[PDB]
Amino acid sequence: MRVKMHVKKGDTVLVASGKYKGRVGKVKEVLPKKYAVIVEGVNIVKKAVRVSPKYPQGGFIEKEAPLHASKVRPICPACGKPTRVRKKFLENGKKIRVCAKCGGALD
Amino acid sequence: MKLSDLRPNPGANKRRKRVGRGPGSGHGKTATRGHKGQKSRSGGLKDPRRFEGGRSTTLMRLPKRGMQGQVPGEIKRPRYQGVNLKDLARFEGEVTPELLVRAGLLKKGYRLKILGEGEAKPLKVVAHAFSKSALEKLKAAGGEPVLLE
Amino acid sequence: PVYIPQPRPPHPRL
Amino acid sequence: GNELVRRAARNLPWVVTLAPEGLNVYDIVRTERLVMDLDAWEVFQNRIG
Amino acid sequence: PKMKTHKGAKKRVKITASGKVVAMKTGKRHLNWQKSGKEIRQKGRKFVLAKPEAERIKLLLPYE
RNA sequence: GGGGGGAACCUGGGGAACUGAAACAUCUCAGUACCCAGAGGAGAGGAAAGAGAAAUCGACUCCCUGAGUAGCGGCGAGCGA
RNA sequence: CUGUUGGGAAGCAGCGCCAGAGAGGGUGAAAGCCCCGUAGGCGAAAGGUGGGGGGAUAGGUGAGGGUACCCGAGUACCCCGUGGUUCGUGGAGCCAUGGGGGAAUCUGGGCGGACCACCGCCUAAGGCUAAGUACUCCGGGUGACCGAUAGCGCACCAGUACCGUGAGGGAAAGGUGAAAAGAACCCCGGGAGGGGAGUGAAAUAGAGCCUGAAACCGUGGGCUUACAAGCAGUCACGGCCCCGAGGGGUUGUGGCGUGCCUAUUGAAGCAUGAGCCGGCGACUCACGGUCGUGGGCGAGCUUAAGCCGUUGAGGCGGAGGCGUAGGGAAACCGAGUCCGAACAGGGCGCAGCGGCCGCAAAGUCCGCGGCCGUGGACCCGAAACCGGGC
RNA sequence: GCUGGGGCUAGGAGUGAAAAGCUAACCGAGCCCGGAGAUAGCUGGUUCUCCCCGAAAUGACUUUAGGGUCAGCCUCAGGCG
RNA sequence: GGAUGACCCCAGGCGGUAGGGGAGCGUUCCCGAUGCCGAUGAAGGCCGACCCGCGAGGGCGGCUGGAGGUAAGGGAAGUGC
RNA sequence: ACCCGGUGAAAUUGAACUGGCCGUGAAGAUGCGGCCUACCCGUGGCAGGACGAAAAGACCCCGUGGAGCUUUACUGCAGCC
Ligand SMILES: [Mg+2]
Ligand SMILES: [Mg+2]
Ligand SMILES: [Mg+2]
Ligand SMILES: [Mg+2]
Ligand SMILES: [Mg+2]
Ligand SMILES: [Mg+2]
Ligand SMILES: [Mg+2]
Ligand SMILES: [Mg+2]
Ligand SMILES: [Mg+2]
Ligand SMILES: [Mg+2]
Ligand SMILES: [Mg+2]
Ligand SMILES: [Mg+2]
Ligand SMILES: [Mg+2]
Ligand SMILES: [Mg+2]
Ligand SMILES: [Mg+2]
Ligand SMILES: [Mg+2]
Ligand SMILES: [Mg+2]
Ligand SMILES: [Mg+2]
Ligand SMILES: [Mg+2]
Ligand SMILES: [Mg+2]
Ligand SMILES: [Mg+2]
Ligand SMILES: [Mg+2]
Ligand SMILES: [Mg+2]
Ligand SMILES: [Mg+2]
Ligand SMILES: [Mg+2]
Ligand SMILES: [Mg+2]
Ligand SMILES: [Mg+2]
Ligand SMILES: [Mg+2]
Ligand SMILES: [Mg+2]
Ligand SMILES: [Mg+2]
Ligand SMILES: [Mg+2]
Ligand SMILES: [Mg+2]
Ligand SMILES: [Mg+2]
Ligand SMILES: [Mg+2]
Ligand SMILES: [Mg+2]
Ligand SMILES: [Mg+2]
Ligand SMILES: [Mg+2]
Ligand SMILES: [Mg+2]
Ligand SMILES: [Mg+2]
Ligand SMILES: [Mg+2]
Ligand SMILES: [Mg+2]
Ligand SMILES: [Mg+2]
Ligand SMILES: [Mg+2]
Ligand SMILES: [Mg+2]
Ligand SMILES: [Mg+2]
Ligand SMILES: [Mg+2]
Ligand SMILES: [Mg+2]
Ligand SMILES: [Mg+2]
Ligand SMILES: [Mg+2]
Ligand SMILES: [Mg+2]
Ligand SMILES: [Mg+2]
Ligand SMILES: [Mg+2]
Ligand SMILES: [Mg+2]
Ligand SMILES: [Mg+2]
Ligand SMILES: [Mg+2]
Ligand SMILES: [Mg+2]
Ligand SMILES: [Mg+2]
Ligand SMILES: [Mg+2]
Ligand SMILES: [Mg+2]
Ligand SMILES: [Mg+2]
Ligand SMILES: [Mg+2]
Ligand SMILES: [Mg+2]
Ligand SMILES: [Mg+2]
Ligand SMILES: [Mg+2]
Ligand SMILES: [Mg+2]
Ligand SMILES: [Mg+2]
Ligand SMILES: [Mg+2]
Ligand SMILES: [Mg+2]
Ligand SMILES: [Mg+2]
Ligand SMILES: [Mg+2]
Ligand SMILES: [Mg+2]
Ligand SMILES: [Mg+2]
Ligand SMILES: [Mg+2]
Ligand SMILES: [Mg+2]
Ligand SMILES: [Mg+2]
Ligand SMILES: [Mg+2]
Ligand SMILES: [Mg+2]
Ligand SMILES: [Mg+2]
Ligand SMILES: [Mg+2]
Ligand SMILES: [Mg+2]
Ligand SMILES: [Mg+2]
Ligand SMILES: [Mg+2]
Ligand SMILES: [Mg+2]
Ligand SMILES: [Mg+2]
Ligand SMILES: [Mg+2]
Ligand SMILES: [Mg+2]
Ligand SMILES: [Mg+2]
Ligand SMILES: [Mg+2]
Ligand SMILES: [Mg+2]
Ligand SMILES: [Mg+2]
Ligand SMILES: [Mg+2]
Ligand SMILES: [Mg+2]
Ligand SMILES: [Mg+2]
Ligand SMILES: [Mg+2]
Ligand SMILES: [Mg+2]
Ligand SMILES: [Mg+2]
Ligand SMILES: [Mg+2]
Ligand SMILES: [Mg+2]
Ligand SMILES: [Mg+2]
Ligand SMILES: [Mg+2]
Ligand SMILES: [Mg+2]
Ligand SMILES: [Mg+2]
Ligand SMILES: [Mg+2]
Ligand SMILES: [Mg+2]
Ligand SMILES: [Mg+2]
Ligand SMILES: [Mg+2]
Ligand SMILES: [Mg+2]
Ligand SMILES: [Mg+2]
Ligand SMILES: [Mg+2]
Ligand SMILES: [Mg+2]
Ligand SMILES: [Mg+2]
Ligand SMILES: [Mg+2]
Ligand SMILES: [Mg+2]
Ligand SMILES: [Mg+2]
Ligand SMILES: [Mg+2]
Ligand SMILES: [Mg+2]
Ligand SMILES: [Mg+2]
Ligand SMILES: [Mg+2]
Ligand SMILES: [Mg+2]
Ligand SMILES: [Mg+2]
Ligand SMILES: [Mg+2]
Ligand SMILES: [Mg+2]
Ligand SMILES: [Mg+2]
Ligand SMILES: [Mg+2]
Ligand SMILES: [Mg+2]
Ligand SMILES: [Mg+2]
Ligand SMILES: [Mg+2]
Ligand SMILES: [Mg+2]
Ligand SMILES: [Mg+2]
Ligand SMILES: [Mg+2]
Ligand SMILES: [Mg+2]
Ligand SMILES: [Mg+2]
Ligand SMILES: [Mg+2]
Ligand SMILES: [Mg+2]
Ligand SMILES: [Mg+2]
Ligand SMILES: [Mg+2]
Ligand SMILES: [Mg+2]
Ligand SMILES: [Mg+2]
Ligand SMILES: [Mg+2]
Ligand SMILES: [Mg+2]
Ligand SMILES: [Mg+2]
Ligand SMILES: [Mg+2]
Ligand SMILES: [Mg+2]
Ligand SMILES: [Mg+2]
Ligand SMILES: [Mg+2]
Ligand SMILES: [Mg+2]
Ligand SMILES: [Mg+2]
Ligand SMILES: [Mg+2]
Ligand SMILES: [Mg+2]
Ligand SMILES: [Mg+2]
Ligand SMILES: [Mg+2]
Ligand SMILES: [Mg+2]
Ligand SMILES: [Mg+2]
Ligand SMILES: [Mg+2]
Ligand SMILES: [Mg+2]
Ligand SMILES: [Mg+2]
Ligand SMILES: [Mg+2]
Ligand SMILES: [Mg+2]
Ligand SMILES: [Mg+2]
Ligand SMILES: [Mg+2]
Ligand SMILES: [Mg+2]
Ligand SMILES: [Mg+2]
Ligand SMILES: [Mg+2]
Ligand SMILES: [Mg+2]
Ligand SMILES: [Mg+2]
Ligand SMILES: [Mg+2]
Ligand SMILES: [Mg+2]
Ligand SMILES: [Mg+2]
Ligand SMILES: [Mg+2]
Ligand SMILES: [Mg+2]
Ligand SMILES: [Mg+2]
Ligand SMILES: [Mg+2]
Ligand SMILES: [Mg+2]
Ligand SMILES: [Mg+2]
Ligand SMILES: [Mg+2]
Ligand SMILES: [Mg+2]
Ligand SMILES: [Mg+2]
Ligand SMILES: [Mg+2]
Ligand SMILES: [Mg+2]
Ligand SMILES: [Mg+2]
Ligand SMILES: [Mg+2]
Ligand SMILES: [Mg+2]
Ligand SMILES: [Mg+2]
Ligand SMILES: [Mg+2]
Ligand SMILES: [Mg+2]
Ligand SMILES: [Mg+2]
Ligand SMILES: [Mg+2]
Ligand SMILES: [Mg+2]
Ligand SMILES: [Mg+2]
Ligand SMILES: [Mg+2]
Ligand SMILES: [Mg+2]
Ligand SMILES: [Mg+2]
Ligand SMILES: [Mg+2]
Ligand SMILES: [Mg+2]
Ligand SMILES: [Mg+2]
Ligand SMILES: [Mg+2]
Ligand SMILES: [Mg+2]
Ligand SMILES: [Mg+2]
Ligand SMILES: [Mg+2]
Ligand SMILES: [Mg+2]
Ligand SMILES: [Mg+2]
Ligand SMILES: [Mg+2]
Ligand SMILES: [Mg+2]
Ligand SMILES: [Mg+2]
Ligand SMILES: [Mg+2]
Ligand SMILES: [Mg+2]
Ligand SMILES: [Mg+2]
Ligand SMILES: [Mg+2]
Ligand SMILES: [Mg+2]
Ligand SMILES: [Mg+2]
Ligand SMILES: [Mg+2]
Ligand SMILES: [Mg+2]
Ligand SMILES: [Mg+2]
Ligand SMILES: [Mg+2]
Ligand SMILES: [Mg+2]
Ligand SMILES: [Mg+2]
Ligand SMILES: [Mg+2]
Ligand SMILES: [Mg+2]
Ligand SMILES: [Mg+2]
Ligand SMILES: [Mg+2]
Ligand SMILES: [Mg+2]
Ligand SMILES: [Mg+2]
Ligand SMILES: [Zn+2]
Repeated sequence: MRVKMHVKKGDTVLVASGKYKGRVGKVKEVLPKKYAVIVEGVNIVKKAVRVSPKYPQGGFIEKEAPLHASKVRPICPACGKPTRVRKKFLENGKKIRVCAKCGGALD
Repeated sequence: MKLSDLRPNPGANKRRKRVGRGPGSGHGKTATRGHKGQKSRSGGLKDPRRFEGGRSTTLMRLPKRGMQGQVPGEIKRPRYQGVNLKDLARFEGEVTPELLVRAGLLKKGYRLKILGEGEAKPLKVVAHAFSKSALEKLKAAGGEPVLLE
Repeated sequence: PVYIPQPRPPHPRL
Repeated sequence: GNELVRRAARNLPWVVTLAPEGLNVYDIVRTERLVMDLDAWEVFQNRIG
Repeated sequence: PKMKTHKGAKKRVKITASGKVVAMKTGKRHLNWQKSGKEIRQKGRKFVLAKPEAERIKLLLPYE
């Protein structure tokens, strides 16, 4: 039906494990099918590019590698801590993700 | 007493005999079967309880005897089972067939007959038959037989 | 292989 | 027999929960020490009479 | 499946209380005119099968 | 309204042989394998012209038991309420 | 949450916290608290179901007294030929029915094992009827189930490739790494392939990719061999090379020496099988029996199907079975019985250890083991027979 | 007479100027799938180690003779001594 | 002998096919296990002239390997070529 | 056919370090004994041996195996009376 992404494009997340543990950055892109996310400036890898149009002189380019979506915790826009997401039901009937440490919404 | 301590007594769980698993076993190769007979084959011999190699067997050369019965089968008649006095020694007051089924002495569906082996006791004994001996012992001891029918 | 060529007959040791 | 007490105790790695109608020897031997209701000791005493 | 009783055995043989196998003497179904009295008399009796044959037949009577 | 299909299961119409009987024909294998018709989510059966000895029971189906008993049988191998 | 090793922490250390949730799977290694979950709850406009709860409808229902009107016809019934039943012609009933004959309407008819009488049971020749039962194409749960020669034929684009006119037959083939970061660019080369550079913790992890055994092929080195007779080794001593009063490798001379398996009276045998290596490959299971054995209980022992509970908890259930008495074809009698006229003879039968309590035991239930019967029953192999199709 | 195209006849059956010839590269009874893991008293094969004992190739009977039943001979357990 | 494998002493037996019997090794799996061994390196591989065992085997060490393995005591079998 | 360049099979194969004679041996020995002979490895040729290869001997016997055929063998069935 859907792959459970606790994290969405655009919100600020903390990388909690691996060579980049501690880093903080915005979710640039969520790849559900692979259960992974790209975090800005995290998981930098060198990639060989053939000499061609768009890459004359060729060589290598810096690219941001995908991170297992489990290695990522959203930073709460209110209390500023990393946190698990809860589900709060508005009176409207809608449902938003809400931080657990404090109580703020993360949209 | 913990699980690591739970243990069958010596000799309660014997190991099995495995044939056809090598020369050291003493049971390998021919698998304790000898060489090359009907009996060595899979399927083996005919019923070694009856078959005698083709000749007339020692059971089938014996004569039959008595009525074997015929269709439509058994004839329903009253069946009697005996109970000796020495069996009744455990009861007091009265004895009936219905009471002796529960002791496990008289089968169900059989009629009660008391027999003479033992010592009679001053008891009320209700039963479908009595021995010549059981009657004499029972009277001479103060008991009361009650031939029902 | 699927097909067996027939073997030669024997010499008639009769 | 108390459902609430077996609820409270179930999740602990060191506690095997059991109703009295359920007392078997394997569970008794699996465990180091035994703890019973007076109500449950009544059932154990009944089933060995 | 459970064993069946051998019915030839049940019609020729009885298992005594201690487990001896008892049968009728053979030899006086017919041809009896020129036989002795000692002969028919004695052949009217039962006899106790030899041990090795008795134990074969007892295996044929599994529910006696 | 029918027609055709559906893995097994079900009922009906037909229906082998190897094999076993240490040969073989009655017997066995077996009303099995299989062919055909029909049916359905089940089918079959079913409300006594019953059982069978109890002066009893109370439709049918299915399980346990009765029982390898009663019996059947070149009274053989076996078959079997 | 933090620190620490590390490419990576979930490992280790320190201080905490949840639990009706410590089933399980993931995440860079080994995580209750990171992720997906789990316990516990919640949920349908629409379609399907609805055996439960409710309502409706169809439908249903008395006595005597008279009367003798009806009560299932090519039917019952008898006979001939068969089938079904445990019943194979048997004393052969019953149920069925192809052929002939052929009724009656309750004072009628059928049955209780030929037949007759008596006492009984039941009302044929129209139909329908849920539930408890079977099965598994299909969905889900769970394994003292498999783990790529296994498990389905198929983990993979398999009922395919391929074979066959056709019915039909019928494979092989999984795995880089945490992440493609899947090697820009340079060098030799037509390419293929390689050498550098670069990535990675690791590149004999480089895609002909995890581990990477063996047969088999090669390169390098140590010892050795061109006057020598050999199931190839073994024992001895000596030489050389290696490792540090010893050991390893090699083998020059001397001694001894008829492969393995199978089958056989007897094989090195010139009798069988095997090129060599890897993997697959043959005494089991169920029910019954018979001994033995470890226990439980013991003139007693034991439950089956089921029912309740559990959700890897157990209990109920005594129907029934084995045993407590044997003898006889049986009637029958019974510690006796059978043959017999017999009080005759004979056959088959009958009777714990201590100090009222204890040990033990008839027996029986369960476990285990050997062996037996029934099944394909230790595994592989016919030539054939039969059925339905092509 | 030979030959193309279109057709009919088949498994205990066809067809045969007759050879038991031919019926899809082996026909004294086609092929496939199934019964089926037919049956095989025959041949072959039967996988780790150590310790104790240790046979027989005879008799009787057998549509039996290279297979069996009983006995003889081996082994284990318990008893007697 | 000491006191019922606690080790010692003396004496004797110990060729072996069919076959009987005894005691053990190892493989897969279950309980032991919410445990314990494990990246300071699991299983598997390759060596070893070392240690234990009569033997089947088990250790230990080095290399390889890179994520599993599993004790004492028992339980069950698709268990050794 | 032979030599050089290119491509490159096969049945078979326990392993082999695979000689003669006279003996021996399961009765026809490269493999055992005693002698005799014999430096190491090939190439083109011949076919005496390797009881050479191939085909689980068709003959023959054995199996209470099979199939075709026959008849005044047995017992049935069709058909016909
Ligand atoms: Mg959601
Ligand atoms: Mg909404
Ligand atoms: Mg066992
Ligand atoms: Mg053993
Ligand atoms: Mg074993
Ligand atoms: Mg062995
Ligand atoms: Mg042996
Ligand atoms: Mg054998
Ligand atoms: Mg045997
Ligand atoms: Mg043999
Ligand atoms: Mg032999
Ligand atoms: Mg023999
Ligand atoms: Mg053999
Ligand atoms: Mg022989
Ligand atoms: Mg034999
Ligand atoms: Mg024998
Ligand atoms: Mg067979
Ligand atoms: Mg056989
Ligand atoms: Mg005979
Ligand atoms: Mg007679
Ligand atoms: Mg009888
Ligand atoms: Mg050939
Ligand atoms: Mg729990
Ligand atoms: Mg717990
Ligand atoms: Mg625990
Ligand atoms: Mg008979
Ligand atoms: Mg008798
Ligand atoms: Mg007579
Ligand atoms: Mg005379
Ligand atoms: Mg006289
Ligand atoms: Mg006379
Ligand atoms: Mg007389
Ligand atoms: Mg019985
Ligand atoms: Mg239809
Ligand atoms: Mg039918
Ligand atoms: Mg049918
Ligand atoms: Mg037919
Ligand atoms: Mg036939
Ligand atoms: Mg027949
Ligand atoms: Mg036949
Ligand atoms: Mg069969
Ligand atoms: Mg036969
Ligand atoms: Mg036969
Ligand atoms: Mg025959
Ligand atoms: Mg039949
Ligand atoms: Mg249909
Ligand atoms: Mg249903
Ligand atoms: Mg129904
Ligand atoms: Mg009906
Ligand atoms: Mg009616
Ligand atoms: Mg029969
Ligand atoms: Mg039948
Ligand atoms: Mg670091
Ligand atoms: Mg950390
Ligand atoms: Mg800690
Ligand atoms: Mg867990
Ligand atoms: Mg749980
Ligand atoms: Mg851990
Ligand atoms: Mg783990
Ligand atoms: Mg976890
Ligand atoms: Mg986990
Ligand atoms: Mg729930
Ligand atoms: Mg839930
Ligand atoms: Mg009238
Ligand atoms: Mg009739
Ligand atoms: Mg009949
Ligand atoms: Mg009949
Ligand atoms: Mg008949
Ligand atoms: Mg009769
Ligand atoms: Mg009849
Ligand atoms: Mg009639
Ligand atoms: Mg009739
Ligand atoms: Mg009729
Ligand atoms: Mg009347
Ligand atoms: Mg009448
Ligand atoms: Mg009638
Ligand atoms: Mg009746
Ligand atoms: Mg009548
Ligand atoms: Mg009736
Ligand atoms: Mg009527
Ligand atoms: Mg009616
Ligand atoms: Mg119906
Ligand atoms: Mg029903
Ligand atoms: Mg469906
Ligand atoms: Mg399923
Ligand atoms: Mg499934
Ligand atoms: Mg696994
Ligand atoms: Mg594979
Ligand atoms: Mg496969
Ligand atoms: Mg593999
Ligand atoms: Mg395998
Ligand atoms: Mg496998
Ligand atoms: Mg495959
Ligand atoms: Mg599939
Ligand atoms: Mg393909
Ligand atoms: Mg083709
Ligand atoms: Mg084609
Ligand atoms: Mg197929
Ligand atoms: Mg991978
Ligand atoms: Mg991958
Ligand atoms: Mg990694
Ligand atoms: Mg160039
Ligand atoms: Mg290149
Ligand atoms: Mg290069
Ligand atoms: Mg390169
Ligand atoms: Mg490292
Ligand atoms: Mg490597
Ligand atoms: Mg690697
Ligand atoms: Mg890997
Ligand atoms: Mg590799
Ligand atoms: Mg390689
Ligand atoms: Mg070299
Ligand atoms: Mg010289
Ligand atoms: Mg020299
Ligand atoms: Mg030599
Ligand atoms: Mg010397
Ligand atoms: Mg040296
Ligand atoms: Mg030396
Ligand atoms: Mg030498
Ligand atoms: Mg060998
Ligand atoms: Mg031979
Ligand atoms: Mg020979
Ligand atoms: Mg030789
Ligand atoms: Mg040779
Ligand atoms: Mg040879
Ligand atoms: Mg031979
Ligand atoms: Mg061989
Ligand atoms: Mg070959
Ligand atoms: Mg080789
Ligand atoms: Mg091999
Ligand atoms: Mg066995
Ligand atoms: Mg047993
Ligand atoms: Mg037992
Ligand atoms: Mg008990
Ligand atoms: Mg006791
Ligand atoms: Mg009980
Ligand atoms: Mg007497
Ligand atoms: Mg008399
Ligand atoms: Mg006496
Ligand atoms: Mg006992
Ligand atoms: Mg036995
Ligand atoms: Mg079978
Ligand atoms: Mg079998
Ligand atoms: Mg067996
Ligand atoms: Mg076969
Ligand atoms: Mg025939
Ligand atoms: Mg035929
Ligand atoms: Mg046919
Ligand atoms: Mg046909
Ligand atoms: Mg023309
Ligand atoms: Mg033409
Ligand atoms: Mg044409
Ligand atoms: Mg024609
Ligand atoms: Mg035709
Ligand atoms: Mg036609
Ligand atoms: Mg046709
Ligand atoms: Mg034919
Ligand atoms: Mg035919
Ligand atoms: Mg014809
Ligand atoms: Mg012509
Ligand atoms: Mg064809
Ligand atoms: Mg042809
Ligand atoms: Mg043909
Ligand atoms: Mg078929
Ligand atoms: Mg069959
Ligand atoms: Mg079979
Ligand atoms: Mg046969
Ligand atoms: Mg000896
Ligand atoms: Mg002899
Ligand atoms: Mg003969
Ligand atoms: Mg002879
Ligand atoms: Mg024979
Ligand atoms: Mg014997
Ligand atoms: Mg003796
Ligand atoms: Mg003996
Ligand atoms: Mg000694
Ligand atoms: Mg020995
Ligand atoms: Mg073991
Ligand atoms: Mg566990
Ligand atoms: Mg640790
Ligand atoms: Mg590391
Ligand atoms: Mg290492
Ligand atoms: Mg292991
Ligand atoms: Mg493993
Ligand atoms: Mg080792
Ligand atoms: Mg290792
Ligand atoms: Mg793991
Ligand atoms: Mg384990
Ligand atoms: Mg263990
Ligand atoms: Mg245990
Ligand atoms: Mg196996
Ligand atoms: Mg030249
Ligand atoms: Mg050339
Ligand atoms: Mg080429
Ligand atoms: Mg080749
Ligand atoms: Mg050599
Ligand atoms: Mg030479
Ligand atoms: Mg000679
Ligand atoms: Mg000579
Ligand atoms: Mg010679
Ligand atoms: Mg020579
Ligand atoms: Mg030699
Ligand atoms: Mg010699
Ligand atoms: Mg020589
Ligand atoms: Mg010589
Ligand atoms: Mg010479
Ligand atoms: Mg040459
Ligand atoms: Mg030559
Ligand atoms: Mg030659
Ligand atoms: Mg020649
Ligand atoms: Mg040859
Ligand atoms: Mg053959
Ligand atoms: Mg031959
Ligand atoms: Mg031949
Ligand atoms: Mg001959
Ligand atoms: Mg012949
Ligand atoms: Mg004959
Ligand atoms: Mg014969
Ligand atoms: Mg014949
Ligand atoms: Mg034929
Ligand atoms: Mg024939
Ligand atoms: Mg006609
Ligand atoms: Zn917050």
